Amino acid sequence: SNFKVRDPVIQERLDHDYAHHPLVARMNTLDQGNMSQAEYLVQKRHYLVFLIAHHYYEAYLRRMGGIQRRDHLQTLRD
Amino acid sequence: SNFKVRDPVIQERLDHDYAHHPLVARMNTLDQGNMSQAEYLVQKRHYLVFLIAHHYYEAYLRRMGGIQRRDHLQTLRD
Amino acid sequence: IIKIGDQNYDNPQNRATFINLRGRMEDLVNNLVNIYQTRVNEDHDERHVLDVAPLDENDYNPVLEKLFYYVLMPVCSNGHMCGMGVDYQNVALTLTYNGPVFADVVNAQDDILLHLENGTLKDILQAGDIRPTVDMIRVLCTSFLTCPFVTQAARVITKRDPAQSFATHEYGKDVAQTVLVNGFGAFAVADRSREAAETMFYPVPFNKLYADPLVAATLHPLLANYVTRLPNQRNAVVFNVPSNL
Amino acid sequence: LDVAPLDENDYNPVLEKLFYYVLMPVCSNGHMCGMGVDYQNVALTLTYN
Amino acid sequence: LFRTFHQYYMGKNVAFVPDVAQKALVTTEDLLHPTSHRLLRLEVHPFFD
Amino acid sequence: MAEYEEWHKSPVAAYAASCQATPGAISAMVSMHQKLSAPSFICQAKHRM
Amino acid sequence: VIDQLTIDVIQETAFDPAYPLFCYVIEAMIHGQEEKFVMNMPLIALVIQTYWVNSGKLAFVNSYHMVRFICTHMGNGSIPKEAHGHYRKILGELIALE
Amino acid sequence: TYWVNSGKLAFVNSYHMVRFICTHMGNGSIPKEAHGHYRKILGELIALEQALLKLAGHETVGRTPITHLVSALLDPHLLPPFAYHDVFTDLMQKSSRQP
Repeated sequence: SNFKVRDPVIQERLDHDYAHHPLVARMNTLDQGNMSQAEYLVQKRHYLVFLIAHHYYEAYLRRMGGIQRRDHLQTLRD
Repeated sequence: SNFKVRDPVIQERLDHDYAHHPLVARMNTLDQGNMSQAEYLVQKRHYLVFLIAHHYYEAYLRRMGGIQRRDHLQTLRD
Repeated sequence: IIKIGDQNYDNPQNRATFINLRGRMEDLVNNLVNIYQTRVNEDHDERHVLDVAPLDENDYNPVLEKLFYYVLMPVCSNGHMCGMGVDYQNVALTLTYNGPVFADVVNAQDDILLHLENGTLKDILQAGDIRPTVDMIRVLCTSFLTCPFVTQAARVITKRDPAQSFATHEYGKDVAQTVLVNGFGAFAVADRSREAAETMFYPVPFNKLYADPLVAATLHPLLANYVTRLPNQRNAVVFNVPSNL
Repeated sequence: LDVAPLDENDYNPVLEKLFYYVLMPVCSNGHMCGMGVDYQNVALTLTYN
Repeated sequence: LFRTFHQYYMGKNVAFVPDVAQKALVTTEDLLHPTSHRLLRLEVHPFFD
Repeated sequence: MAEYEEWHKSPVAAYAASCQATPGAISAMVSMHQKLSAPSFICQAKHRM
Repeated sequence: VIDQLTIDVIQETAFDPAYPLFCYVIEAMIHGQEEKFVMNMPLIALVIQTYWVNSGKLAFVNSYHMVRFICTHMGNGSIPKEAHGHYRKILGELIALE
Repeated sequence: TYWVNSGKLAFVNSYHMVRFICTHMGNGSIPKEAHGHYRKILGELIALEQALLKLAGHETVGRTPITHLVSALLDPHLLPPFAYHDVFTDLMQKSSRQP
């Protein structure tokens, strides 16, 4: 541990607890390669970090698109 | 009383008033030995102090175990 | 002479061969999986390329940036300032891998400690005792896309002003400076959450206004053992800088 | 001698010395005592009721 | 940098003091007192060091 | 206690009873714990104590 | 532009034995950017508002790329008014010094 | 209950109660008016030793620095008169003077 930051204390195996999730199927799409089984679950966990961050920012641009003219003024007619 | 702290004023005989308690059966498990009858009720009272403190701390670790993932997220489905 | 490690950096035509740019988050929605490819595959002990944002010649000026660091902060803090390095891909392993952030059943306009488990984020959010909402941490997840690598030290060797170009040896015409890229300066971390800072940050003393012993003795338990073995280095003046810095 | 072990993170010999020998007897004008406790009497008051 | 941080402070046992860092703690008179040569010999020039 | 054998003799407690509450009196107790020795005096003769 | 009471606020943040570690987590994620600071302005306006009330000190005093972006880009009543005056008197001083 | 009813604050007596109220419990679970008085204690008592290290020299004599000699506030042979964590094994291993 002389060349690394100490690992955090977080409960393991988020996949078996919830999903029911489409991006967990994307987690299986990452190939193992020459990595061992224990090292694969580390890098599969890191790849989940990238998928969640890409997901919420794509939802964020839809949120900050702003209110539009035509659909709002039509609902004001009623 | 020159070598001891003065005794507190507390009502006697907690066993006959409530129990109905499993640790009071544990109080009888302590053997009398060479102690007299009046001195046994003193040391039987001291042993009840140790049983209650051990009981509530064991319940305390179950309390500070923290909320878990799998059981909580399953109840959020409904 | 910008010394990024071993290879020098002479001319601005070599800019793409030593300095990687990362612009706006909005403009990089195409190249965004390409960024994560270099977070695992490439060796970050011999990368020799630093990461910065592209500069804006109309936004900032250096003098307003320079007076904040050399003047106002060492005086108002009596010189209690240490340089800090960040392991960024170990930071976002806390925030995203949460359980309330991941699952989409939990309400977005909800408090965090109603749903969070025993981990680091229960205790990092015990330090400030802040109650953000779920979306607030969810946007902090989104910073991991354009997030930089391990904080690198680039040393800047310039020639002196032509008033002062007289020295004995040949290197005495040049005076140097270290610029800690993609790190930040920081005060003493609270002792109640030293274990969390040990699992997120590491100190780099790199400048005489920012190499302070009694701040760095919080950030890593080896340097806390370095002070108690010999008490000669409890002062900011005397304190030993690594000669590799 | 029943004493909890020393962690070198939490231990500050200089600070406790400044508190006990300097700042306390001034602010108390030298009105302080050493306090003894019978610990097994403390639980019998707090718990047994 | 955490590798360069850790190679230098690992087994260090004796700490050095430079020439210039042991002049910035001295008062205005002890540098002129004749018990000190090396603190006084290396102040040859005003502009230089 | 044997009051002839400690670093805190009788007249420290005699000063501690008649202290003032002024923050200057905090500075008196800190400057009191100079050790009256020979290589202590070098540290005060430099700074003109 | 700096009065003595503002230094009495800045210096106590330096000698804070219970400084929030969470604003290092933000400043690592922000790392001084224009667009990235806009995305988290409903968060750091709460952290300051939960640190100016729990104690008299104010946070995010580490780097120039967090002090400057608070003053010039809010101009609002998100931060308490008593706290936001200290931030203007810092950048009132630096522009005066140049 | 004690800072609101009377104008005085408790737990002044031992150090370990004073220290832990500053580091832990940054909340408003105890009021902000009384919280400053605790922080002025440790905020100054850390500043007391900084002046002590300015008289104490940069230089040493042997293995023992001069800092261990000049003031009894720095001298580790003086012990704080209440021992909750074991100091006795620290002074035996470190010192060259026999305990």
